[PDB]
Amino acid sequence: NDFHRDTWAEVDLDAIYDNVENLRRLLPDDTHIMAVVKANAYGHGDVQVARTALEAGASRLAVAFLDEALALREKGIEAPILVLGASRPADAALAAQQRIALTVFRSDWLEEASALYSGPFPIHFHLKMDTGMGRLGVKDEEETKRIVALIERHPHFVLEGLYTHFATADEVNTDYFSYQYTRFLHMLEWLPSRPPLVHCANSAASLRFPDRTFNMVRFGIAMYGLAPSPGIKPLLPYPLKEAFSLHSRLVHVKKLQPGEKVSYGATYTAQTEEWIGTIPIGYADGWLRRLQHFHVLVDGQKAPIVGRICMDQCMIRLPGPLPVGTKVTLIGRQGDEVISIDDVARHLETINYEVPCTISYRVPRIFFRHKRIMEVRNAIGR
Amino acid sequence: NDFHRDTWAEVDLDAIYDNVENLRRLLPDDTHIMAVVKANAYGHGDVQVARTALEAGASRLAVAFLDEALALREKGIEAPILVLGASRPADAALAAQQRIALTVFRSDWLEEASALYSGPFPIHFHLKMDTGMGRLGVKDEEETKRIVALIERHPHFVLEGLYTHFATADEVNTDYFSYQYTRFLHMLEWLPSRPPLVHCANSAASLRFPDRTFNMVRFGIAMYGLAPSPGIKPLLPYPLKEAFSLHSRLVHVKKLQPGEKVSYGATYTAQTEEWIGTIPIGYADGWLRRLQHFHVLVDGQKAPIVGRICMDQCMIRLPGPLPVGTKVTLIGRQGDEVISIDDVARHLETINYEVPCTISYRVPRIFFRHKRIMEVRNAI
Ligand SMILES: Cc1ncc(COP(=O)(O)O)c(CNC2CONC2=O)c1O
Ligand SMILES: Cc1ncc(COP(=O)(O)O)c(CNC2CONC2=O)c1O
Repeated sequence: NDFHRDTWAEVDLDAIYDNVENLRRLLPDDTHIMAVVKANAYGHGDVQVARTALEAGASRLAVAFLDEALALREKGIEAPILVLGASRPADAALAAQQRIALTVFRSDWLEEASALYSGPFPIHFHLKMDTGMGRLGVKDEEETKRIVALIERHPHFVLEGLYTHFATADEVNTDYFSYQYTRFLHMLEWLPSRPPLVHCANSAASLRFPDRTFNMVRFGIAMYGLAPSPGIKPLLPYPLKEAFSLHSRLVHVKKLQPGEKVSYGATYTAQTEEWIGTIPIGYADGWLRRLQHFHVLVDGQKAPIVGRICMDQCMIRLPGPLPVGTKVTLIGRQGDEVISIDDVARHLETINYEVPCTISYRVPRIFFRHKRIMEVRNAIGR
Repeated sequence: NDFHRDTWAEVDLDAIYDNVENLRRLLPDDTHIMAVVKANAYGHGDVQVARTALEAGASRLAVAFLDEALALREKGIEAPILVLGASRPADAALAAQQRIALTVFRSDWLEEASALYSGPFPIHFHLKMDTGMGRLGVKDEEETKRIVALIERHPHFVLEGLYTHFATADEVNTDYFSYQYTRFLHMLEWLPSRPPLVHCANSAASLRFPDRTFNMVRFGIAMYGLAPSPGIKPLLPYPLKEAFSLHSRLVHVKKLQPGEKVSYGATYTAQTEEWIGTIPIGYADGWLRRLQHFHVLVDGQKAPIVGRICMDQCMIRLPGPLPVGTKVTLIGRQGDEVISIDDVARHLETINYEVPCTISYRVPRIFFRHKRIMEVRNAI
């Protein structure tokens, strides 16, 4: 595959192998790893991360909605997929044919699905319990038993799992974590029998309490080498290896004289004789406007973004006359200097999760494995 | 195509047609309209919008970089396409074979392209002049002459046009605008012969000063029905129709009791007996975390997003117990109420331009033309 703009993101798949393998070492050999690759593997490339994770020790995959699971099947993944979120009952059939397990949290959904499906393939369900997150999930004993019955009655419906999700697993103070864990324990007793897969843990829960995970963990953010929160970094068992880096190249260089304005709304004004560089990356690439007072790396050095950010390009003050074609690093290392997703996140006033996800389809992903390029994936490619 | 999650964007091509045909009316017969369709047509759909604009009166298209243009060509667009940004000298042969015009602003670029490309297709260049924007463009006299000379001298290189871009055309205060306009008029004299296409205007200068736009207007944001700035709204010649809306549906509804927490970090506490709904849209869909205190529309009413926004889901405080499947409009109209892109931008502390652009590949676009559903585009 190929690309024709000098702006690309690199994803280091060796880092992803290490982060997942270290977890397979840490967890009890009877506890499986469900790798979660929702949102195009948190902006990193769904099938590439999925293949790598399954190599390091993962056995299942998790996604947010049905289209994401089907897209993984089209690209040849044959591992089990759990759709963590909601789906349409009319689609139960397609999920069953493609061997995608579904999350269920309401009986009216199952009432509606028994009526539209009658084999031959089984649909594996994972009942979702709301123990304190307030998002999806059952919250009552009458409703938990109803779902279980409706599932028991249809011959093709199977309860493969049961889970919950924590709202504050990434907080140093485990008070709400404890209420939720204890609540899941009391909620599990409302089921006639324990299904084979009981899971609760995300990355913050499984890296902190490996012994409290039951038999399957749903490992997300830590797979990509990003800490669940800057509150648990010291509490982490093994070092995490960041996989994502973003880069560009200078396409225009010029010296300004004192008094000349730069970019929209002509915000910036040069005060001495300065060299301004232009890079082909802007807000439609996910390098949002709020980053206008941030900096990028050019030739091992920090250089500020100057003026407002444009849709496809932005300007930066250079140390002096640098050549056109000089690599600029937006996220990554250049020498002794480094800009991490947490740094971008801080400036954007968000969590690290939101950063790779916003780097758009427009920006190509180059995959590295065994310190060499494995494939290029340009979404608007030929 | 089709999609399997109840979150979708709707693009109204009729709005997009009217915004273009009205400028086609307001501009001279001589003057072309170049529809700017970069960034997947500002998040509205590249082919769908390109096609609609050409039907409405546009004769040319513009894109940001080479991959966006090759993508239009692969989808059947055979109308002219200018790449407004930069490209590699080594890709001038590809641009040529696919009939894509390129922006030029540096002499060393040409020198390099001249070594690498010998023919047989011609390559049409548009000389960019920097008159005050500081982004791309030639600034000095002898750099202009050197470009003209390197173009004149090569058998397959043609200078089809030249242009500039205004930094403050959306600004009420036209003082930097008139400095740029004057600088341009002056730089045009460093050229022996004035080329066939001279263009300077973005949407704002083309709707504000249609006569002082020469023979080609680049038309962007306003095509999508969005004003260039809040300051320019009551100075525009016709009403713009808004093309983009975003919808979702309730997938869970629950009554929460007081002292009960909602979402990450448990930062929302239920104070009364509240009905809470979950919708399948979140920050990976471009509905950013910062929209946490914002109002969406459910059943004709504003309803707040309560608790933190998740990757793929978020929660809202419902007026009462509504059925699962109820349509929630995040951008758009629900009876009596409207949320515009300008509203979303206000809360995210940005400009409208940024909004449809971040609504991600994950969100299908349903297109309407002639008041009927034309097409569904689902990226994954
Ligand atoms: C049910 C479920 N389990 C596991 C994960 C992944 O856990 P980590 O990526 O923290 O290791 C997610 C991601 N859900 C997200 C991610 O961000 N916001 C959300 O609601 C999820 O929804
Ligand atoms: C050269 C050029 N012409 C026309 C347009 C579109 O004009 P409007 O969208 O204002 O009607 C742009 C968008 N350039 C942008 C947009 O945002 N940041 C940029 O650098 C452009 O770069």
